[PDB]
Amino acid sequence: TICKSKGSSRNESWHFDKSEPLCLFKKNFTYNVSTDWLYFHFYQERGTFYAYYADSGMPTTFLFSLYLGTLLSHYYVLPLTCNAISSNTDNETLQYW
Amino acid sequence: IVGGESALPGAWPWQVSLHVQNVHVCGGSIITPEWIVTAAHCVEKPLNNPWHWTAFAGILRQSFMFYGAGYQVEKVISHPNYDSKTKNNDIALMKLQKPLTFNDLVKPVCLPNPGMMLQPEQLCWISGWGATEEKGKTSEVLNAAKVLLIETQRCNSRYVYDNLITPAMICAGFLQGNVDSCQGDSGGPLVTSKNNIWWLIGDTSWGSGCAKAYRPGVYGNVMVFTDWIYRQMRAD
Amino acid sequence: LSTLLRLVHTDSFSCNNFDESKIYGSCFKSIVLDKFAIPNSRRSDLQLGSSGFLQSSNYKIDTTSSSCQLYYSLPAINVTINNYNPSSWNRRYGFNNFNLSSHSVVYSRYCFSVNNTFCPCAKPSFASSCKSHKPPSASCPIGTNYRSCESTTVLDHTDWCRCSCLPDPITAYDPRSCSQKKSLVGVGEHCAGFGVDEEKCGVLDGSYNVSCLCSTDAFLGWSYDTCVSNNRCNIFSNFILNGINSGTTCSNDLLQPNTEVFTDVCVDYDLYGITGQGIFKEVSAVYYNSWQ
Ligand SMILES: *[C@@H]1O[C@H](CO)[C@@H](O[C@@H]2O[C@H](CO)[C@@H](O)[C@H](O)[C@H]2NC(C)=O)[C@H](O)[C@H]1NC(C)=O
Ligand SMILES: *[C@@H]1O[C@H](CO)[C@@H](O)[C@H](O)[C@H]1NC(C)=O
Repeated sequence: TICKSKGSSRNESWHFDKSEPLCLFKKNFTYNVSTDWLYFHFYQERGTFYAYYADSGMPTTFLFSLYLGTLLSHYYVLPLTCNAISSNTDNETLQYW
Repeated sequence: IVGGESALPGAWPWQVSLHVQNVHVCGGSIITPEWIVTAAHCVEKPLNNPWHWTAFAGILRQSFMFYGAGYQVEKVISHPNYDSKTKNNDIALMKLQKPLTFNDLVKPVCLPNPGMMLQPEQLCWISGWGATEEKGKTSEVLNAAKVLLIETQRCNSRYVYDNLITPAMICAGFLQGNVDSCQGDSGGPLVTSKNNIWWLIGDTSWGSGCAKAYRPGVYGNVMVFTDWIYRQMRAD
Repeated sequence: LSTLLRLVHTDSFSCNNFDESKIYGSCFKSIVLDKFAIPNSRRSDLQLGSSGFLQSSNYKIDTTSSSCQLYYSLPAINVTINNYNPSSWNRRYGFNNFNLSSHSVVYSRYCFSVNNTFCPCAKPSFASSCKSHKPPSASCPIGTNYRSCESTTVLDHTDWCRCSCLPDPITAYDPRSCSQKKSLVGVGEHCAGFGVDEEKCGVLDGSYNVSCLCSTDAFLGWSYDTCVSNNRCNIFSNFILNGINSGTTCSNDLLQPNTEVFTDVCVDYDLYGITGQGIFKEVSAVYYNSWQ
C-alpha cells in the first residue's frame, strides 16, 4: 500500500481485476480526521462476521454483519510504502496493535 | 484469352487461322465459303498484299499446322472509312480461290439480321488462340471463355473510357477483370446463343492489358456494317 | 422494475429468451443497459432479427442469450442530441462535428473497415506524371500506404493513370481492388467508420507540404432523421443479463413494504427481525443515537 499524498516510487497494486467481481457488501463510513487513535473489533460467530469501530477512547459502535457460511482463517496488514513515514524527514512511526 | 477452358473438337467450327511468314498471326470468322471476316488494322500496309498469306480451317491444334492448307489467298477488301489514329470501322474481308468444302467439323456462322432485341447483359462466348500470361508467347490449342456485354453508356464512364467509344464499338468482358482477351487475338469471333442459333456480333479491334480490372474488352459492332458486307456480295 | 415502468412512461416492454413474470422475484448478478434514440423512419428495423441499417451498422442485438427490450418516450422539450463519430482513422484525417439541426439523430448506412496503413493520399511523384485524370496527391504522416495509382498506355494517350476505389466505395466496380472493405458490426463494438471518397481527399500538385484532409462531402454512408413524435422522442433500451438466480442484485417488489404505524391499537410488529405483539404510544426520546 502506498500513500496518496507525497507518493512513493512504486504504485499501489494489490488486486488485478479488469471488471468488478461479485461482491456481497459495500458501504462507506466516515470518521474524524483530527483524532489520534482508532479502535476496531472483528469477530465471527455461527458463520456470521461482525464489525465494530470507534474514534476516541470509547466503546466501539456497530458497523455491519455479513453472512458467509465459511470459517475464515487468516488476516494480514499490508505495509505502507511512503516518502514521508521515514524518520529522516518527518520522524513519524506507524502503529497497528 | 485468360482464364478459359480448352475447347473440345467439333465445338466452334468457324475458327479460321491467318498465318503469314509461316506462322499464325491473326484469326478470322467464316460466314460463306467465298469470304472470311477479319480485322482491318492488321491488314494494313505493307501487309496489304494478296500474296504472302495462308488460310487454315479445321486445325484443332497448332501441332498439325504444317505444309498444306486451304485455297490460295486472294485480294483483301478494307473499309474506306477506316482510320489508323482513331479506331473506327475495323472490318476486313478476305477472298479465297476455291470454295471452302464443308467438312464434318465445319459450319459457318450466320450474319445478324437487322433487328434482334439483344439482351443488355447477355452471355457471349469468345474463342481463339490467345495467351494466359504477360503478353504470352504462343498458343497451341483453342482457348474459349464466356463474357458479358457491358452497356455503351456505362463502358464510356469518366474513369475508364471517357469519350473513347464510337457508336460502332461495344465492350465485352467483366468490369472486375480476370476474364478478357490478350495480344494475338486479332479477329476473335464473338458468338452468342439466340434461339439455338449462333450470331456473330463482335470483332476484336484493340484493348488495354489482359484480364485486368477497369479495362473491359473492345469489339466492333458488325450489325452496322452488315449491309456493307452485302455490298461486297454485290461487288463479286 | 414496477417502479421503473411506472415513473418512466413505458410504451413497450418485451423479453427474449426469458419470461417477464420470472423477473418478479429473482436475482441477477449484473445488468448491462444499452440505450439510444429511435429513428421514426427506421423504427420497424428494431425488430428481433432484420437486415436493416441500424442492426448492421449501428447496434445489433444478440439473440443467443436472455435479454429484454424497452421502448419508452421522453418529453422533447428538453432533449438534446450529442452526435459523435466512433471512428479512429476518420477522425485522424480531419473529421469534425456534424452540426446539422436539433432533435435529429444520424444513423449510418454503410460501414467500412481498414487496417493501420491506409491513407487518403496519392503519391506526389506518381500523380505528377499523369497528364490525363491526375489524381490529387499530398503527404501522409510517418507510416502509411499511399493510393495505388498506375499509368497504363493507351492507343494515343501515354499518361492515362488509374487508381483504386473508383468511383465510390459504396458502388465500387471492383471491391477487391480497393483498400477499404465493407464490414458488418457484431455485438459489443461500434461502427468502424464512414466511407471515404479518395477523389475528394487532398490537393492537386502538392510538394509534400500538406496533410490528407477530406471535405465534408467526401464522407458517405449516413443519414439524419428527426425523432419528434407528439412533442416527445422515442428511446430504445436493451437490458442484457449475466446470470439467473445468482447475484446480490434482486427485485425489491417481492418484499414487505413499510406500512404506517397505529397508536392505541393492539398491533403485531415485525420490527428489525424481531416479532411480537403490543400497543404503540408516541413519546419524546433523546437517548437514541444513529446506530441505535
Ligand atoms: C467510498 O469513497 C471512496 C473515496 O471517495 C470512493 O472511491 C472513489 O470512487 C469514485 C467513483 O467510482 C472514483 O472516481 C474515485 O477515483 C474513487 N476514489 C478512490 C480514492 O478510490 C468509493 O467509490 C466510495 N464507495 C461507495 C460505495 O460509494
Ligand atoms: C379502547 O376503546 C377506546 C374507545 O373506543 C379507544 O379510544 C381505545 O383506543 C381502545 N383501546 C384499545 C387498546 O383498543
